[PDB]
Amino acid sequence: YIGNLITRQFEGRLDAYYDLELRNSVMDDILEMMPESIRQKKARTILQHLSEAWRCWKANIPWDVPGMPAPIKKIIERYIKSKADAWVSAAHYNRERIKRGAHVEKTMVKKNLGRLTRLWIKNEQERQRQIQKNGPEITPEEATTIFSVMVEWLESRSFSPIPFPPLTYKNDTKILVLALEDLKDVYASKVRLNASEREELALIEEAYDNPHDTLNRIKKYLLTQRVFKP
Amino acid sequence: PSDSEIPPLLVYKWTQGINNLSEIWDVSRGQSAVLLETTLGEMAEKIDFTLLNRLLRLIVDPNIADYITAKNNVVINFKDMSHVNKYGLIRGLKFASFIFQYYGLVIDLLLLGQERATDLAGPANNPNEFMQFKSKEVEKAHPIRLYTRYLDRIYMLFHFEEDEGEELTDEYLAENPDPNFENSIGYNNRKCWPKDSRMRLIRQDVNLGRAVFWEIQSRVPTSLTSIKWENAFVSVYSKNNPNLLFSMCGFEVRILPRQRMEEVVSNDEGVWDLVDERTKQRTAKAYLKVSEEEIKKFDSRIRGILMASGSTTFTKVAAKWNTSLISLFTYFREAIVATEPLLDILVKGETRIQNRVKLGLNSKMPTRFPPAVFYTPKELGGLGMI
Amino acid sequence: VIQALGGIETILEHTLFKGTGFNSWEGLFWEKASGFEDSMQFKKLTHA
Amino acid sequence: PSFLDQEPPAGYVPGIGRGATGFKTLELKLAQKKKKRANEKSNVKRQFADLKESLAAVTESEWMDIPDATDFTRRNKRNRIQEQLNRKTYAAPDSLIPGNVDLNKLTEEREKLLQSQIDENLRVNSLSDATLEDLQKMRTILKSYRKADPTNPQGWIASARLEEKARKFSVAKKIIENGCQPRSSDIWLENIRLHESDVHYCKTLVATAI
Amino acid sequence: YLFASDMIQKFPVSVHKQMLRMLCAKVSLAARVDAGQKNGDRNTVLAHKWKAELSKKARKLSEAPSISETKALPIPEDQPKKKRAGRKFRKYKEKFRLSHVRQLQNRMEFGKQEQTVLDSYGEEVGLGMSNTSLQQAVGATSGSRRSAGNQAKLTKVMKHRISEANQQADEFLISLGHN
Amino acid sequence: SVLLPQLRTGWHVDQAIVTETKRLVVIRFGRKNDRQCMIMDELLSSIAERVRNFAVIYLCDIDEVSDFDEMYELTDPMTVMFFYHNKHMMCDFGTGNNNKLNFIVDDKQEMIDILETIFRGARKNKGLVVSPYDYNHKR
Repeated sequence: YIGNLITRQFEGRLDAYYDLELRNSVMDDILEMMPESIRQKKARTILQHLSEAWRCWKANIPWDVPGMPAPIKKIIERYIKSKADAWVSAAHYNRERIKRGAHVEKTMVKKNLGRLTRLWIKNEQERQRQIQKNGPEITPEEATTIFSVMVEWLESRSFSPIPFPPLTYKNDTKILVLALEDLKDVYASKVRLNASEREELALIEEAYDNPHDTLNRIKKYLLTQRVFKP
Repeated sequence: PSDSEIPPLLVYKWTQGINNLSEIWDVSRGQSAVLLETTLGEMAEKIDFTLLNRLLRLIVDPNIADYITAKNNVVINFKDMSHVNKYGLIRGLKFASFIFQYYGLVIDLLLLGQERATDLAGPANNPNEFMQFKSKEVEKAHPIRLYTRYLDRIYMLFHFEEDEGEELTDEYLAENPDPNFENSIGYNNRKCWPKDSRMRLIRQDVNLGRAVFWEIQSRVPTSLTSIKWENAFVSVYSKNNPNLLFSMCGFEVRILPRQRMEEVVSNDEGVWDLVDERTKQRTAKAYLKVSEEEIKKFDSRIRGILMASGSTTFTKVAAKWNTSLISLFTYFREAIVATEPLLDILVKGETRIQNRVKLGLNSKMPTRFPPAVFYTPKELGGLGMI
Repeated sequence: VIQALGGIETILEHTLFKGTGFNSWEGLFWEKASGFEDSMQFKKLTHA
Repeated sequence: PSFLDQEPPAGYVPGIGRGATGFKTLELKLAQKKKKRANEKSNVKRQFADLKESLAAVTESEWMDIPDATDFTRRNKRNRIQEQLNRKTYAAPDSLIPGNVDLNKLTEEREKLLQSQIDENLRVNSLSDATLEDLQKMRTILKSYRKADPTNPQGWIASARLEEKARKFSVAKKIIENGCQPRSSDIWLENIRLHESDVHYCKTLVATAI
Repeated sequence: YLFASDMIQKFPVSVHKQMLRMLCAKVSLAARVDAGQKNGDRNTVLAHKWKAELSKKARKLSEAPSISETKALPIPEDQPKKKRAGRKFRKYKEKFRLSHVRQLQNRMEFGKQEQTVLDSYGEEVGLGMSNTSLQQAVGATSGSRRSAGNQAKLTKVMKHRISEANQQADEFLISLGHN
Repeated sequence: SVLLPQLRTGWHVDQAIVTETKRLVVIRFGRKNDRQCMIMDELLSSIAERVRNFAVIYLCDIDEVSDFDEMYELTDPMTVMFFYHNKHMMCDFGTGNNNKLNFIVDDKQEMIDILETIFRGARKNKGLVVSPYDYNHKR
């Protein structure tokens, strides 16, 4: 401490680093191999290609590009491999830390959610895509054993099937009310309304003001509409 | 999840339901009992529609079944990502619960079968109450005695005599030979309770447990759901084990008969005196505790309060702690005073929020902070916090 | 809680209430800051 | 960035030009002592190196034609929409004051409008109970109103039924009997209805009204 | 039979729906050439152009946008406030202001507990002064004065979709009415 | 990093401060090899296009230019500093040092709010500004 003070009198892994260090390594190498006359004008576009490749990996979009030199495409691929491995590994690494109660600070709490939801949605998509190939796993001999059980249960119970709600029905009003208010009560504690919530309040309100018209609309949706919005 | 029973009232009627049936407590000749807790695993996620449209056309006219079946495809979007839902169920739909419940009504019928399910429910003319029968003969006719399903989780109670039990366990041991006595490696004890109140590991009772879970494992196909020994808890009451252990909702209950109280016992706050409808005496004590799940949910919730607020008011922090703490005291009422670590976490978390206020006023922190600041009502200007 | 702290008075000795110059606290009311934060968010404002 | 291209310095010191404000043998022995010390005492580039060596054969024309940029995920459009949607918000209508809702008046108010359209085609449990001091304000006002008229039984009945909806039990039943002390039949019709609960006393009030 | 052709499934999935409608037409016209060609001599060279248009226009449908130049925050400098109050514009901002009754929720009476009513989730929703000092005792709440200007109303897109759905539901109920 | 220009002499710094009247001048003093210097370089590199109207961001190396080291007392791998009309600006961040900047800011919006608030308070000649965020858990 003393020596440092006197000289100054006479003079005066981890998720944060590793990613930026990958960008810097790859950009360093690519810029080194470029001819220096065209070098700087392309460089920003190359950075954009790295960003787009990462955004496409985060979307599961395959990122297939029109004509490109093969070695660069290989490089960006291997980069996506390493940065992906670190992104997922650190995403799962921080989550258990949040579970234990250790302090990861804050922005990590907020980002870890988005990362784990990208991962969760990927697991769901791979689940269903492998359910394309192999088809349903039930098989007829097992579906038989399952279906006889319900058939025998409902026949033994002497159960009459539920009919379709009639155009003229006693409790329609008393079913609309209980339905609509259960969509309504979400907004009763709010002083202010986001744009969508206000639209939904318009929907419930017209559903009260025009009950016959909404009964007809619901019933036709039941008999008819097979296609729905995402 | 019936309309008439609040889940703590459910746990109550479940314990009283276990006692009110005849002579499970006597071990005098060879008798024992077993509880299972098994989550059905992937259930709504493995729901398959080609089976649903049929099972629904059983219960409902086809136009509603077709609507319900096609309404689950849709397309699913999160920002960039999009996938059509072919396989699993979307439980964000208002009617999903119905399907889910109805779907469970299938699996309940593979375990119980027509014969025993008719004994549990009763005739359509005079169906039974939640826990009842008509004659004791119908109770004792089948090993399965009490059965419930709460959403995914299943509760199954068995009463065995050596005649019946020796058979079942000899079958499992026979078809899964274990010479090294490894049945007790993976068996899952309840970590909350001390030694004397846990499940003692003895070849007889463990072999019974794994035999039971091996039978019921076989009863359900693997296409519907996935039942695994890891998610399951098995309690055995016999000569060796005085304790009947289960966990319903967020509660953990142990049960002792007054008969076996000789093994070391210490009274708690959560003590439930249980009364047979005939002797009208107190034949059992059910001790209560809070689960390690919903204690850690409370940890993570007060953590969420002190984290997710970068900049908020002080009265919002006080009101979030008031809400979450009112919910925990309100649902868990008796079981809290019996939990040491939950009282400890309460004491830590409250002073911790007070520290978040203090660090919000000034960076130096005080020596002592008068409590009338925190604890006066909101109308007098304090935080109103409890 | 009010009586544990000594009553309203022992609480008001911990505040600026006597500075407000009011003789009695009966006819007084607070303007909530919750709603006060709402009326400011109907203007067009930057995140800062 | 014009000044970034130019690059003349002159002989000026930087601090003074802007008017800036501020808000050897022993060294050789220490160097030899550090030399006494140091004498006794990456992977990424190894991974991507064999590829950057394989960039060598890319001709200049292929470097010159690289498609400049592309937005695959449509991030811009979605960002503009998600921003357009979140801009403003709103204020919730006054009908959302939660205490008002009761189901009966809404149903009989509704099914009649339904049936009318078809023919044309052819207290809450949630509120906190009243606070003793508010109810005390009620007691003072109503006390002033009963002291206003000893006669005019309308007041007595009013202070009876309002405190009844508020509290009732002993208070109302005592007040009514107090101000019932004769001609007007209404204090009796009310006192009978509320205070009775048993036959004999019913008859006792009836006979007095008679 | 077309959706299984070569000119459709050789392209990414997102383009399929637009290629059918784009290819089907070019098929029809081709047939309408084949009816007019004399049997003795049958000739192409329309289908060459018509593959060119389809393949190229498909590459274009798959090409995705160019990148956009980052848009800037305008400037933090405050601007002098401008005022107008009409019959029209007060009617506009009626959406955007706290009404009278809504303002009375924001008043906490000094010294005594609020009226709070349980929300659907069970969390007490305070309305502080919104009910007259006498109305807490009786519990009659109030009607008071309801502002009809801040009532929720539909967006332009939703309002025609509702009405359309209802009008077609009407011809549906008629088709079931006579049958 | 490539997005932001670098200042290779003290006179590029000084003139960069002098020639710009209407928007803040934001300089990061630090070296390319440091860990904390590249992070604020990325953060500031994303923000530069949004803010180009009311502020501009530049880069300065300590080894390239050692002249300002003693005058502003530069320690720690990086210091961000804010200049308006040749006047060193100042804001109390809770870090106890109202001068310059030290720690790595987390979110873009929090740093844009710092720039916006320093700017707005700078137009009024106000020397000290108060950030909406006291981060002093960092320093």
